[PDB]
Amino acid sequence: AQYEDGKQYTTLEKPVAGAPQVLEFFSFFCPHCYQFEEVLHISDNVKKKLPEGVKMTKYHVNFMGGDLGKDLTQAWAVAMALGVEDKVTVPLFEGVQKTQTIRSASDIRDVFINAGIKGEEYDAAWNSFVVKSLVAQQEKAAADVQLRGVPAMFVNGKYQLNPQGMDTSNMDVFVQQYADTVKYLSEK
Repeated sequence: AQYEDGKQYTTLEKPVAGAPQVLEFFSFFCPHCYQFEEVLHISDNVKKKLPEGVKMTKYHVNFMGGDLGKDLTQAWAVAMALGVEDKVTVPLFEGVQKTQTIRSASDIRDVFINAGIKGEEYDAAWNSFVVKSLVAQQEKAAADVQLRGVPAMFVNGKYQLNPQGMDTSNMDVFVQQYADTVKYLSEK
């Protein structure tokens, strides 16, 4: 058929109970993640095609970048808690990978301050238990899908996107097929 298990996607041996309907994992340290978000716009193209009443969730991972990597997962928790993901995603990627001006937790915070988040607001979030549980949620999600690498995307906690099984030459055919596959999976 058009969409095939083992081709555009794979199926989790061990489906995840109560998972987000569309769950993306990434790292601000991840060069393929930079491409996925800043050049290919995968998240955006997937969301443009999602059915009504399907929300897209995006989590950061710890395993790249040591202390800074964990700082970024905690800052991504701050971003989710404050609801400012669409204001910090681009400058966090560029600061880590383009200008490489993000070297410490303080450098991360600067990105938020510059994006209009009050310092008192960032710091209270940063030190909050709400944010600690959001970090724990992201870590738990990774454990639940038995995550091995980023970027990755899972649908209804049952299916894993398999971009290696898609066409890779028109960047845009690739992106279209990726987004089309997510929509297909969401209705499966």
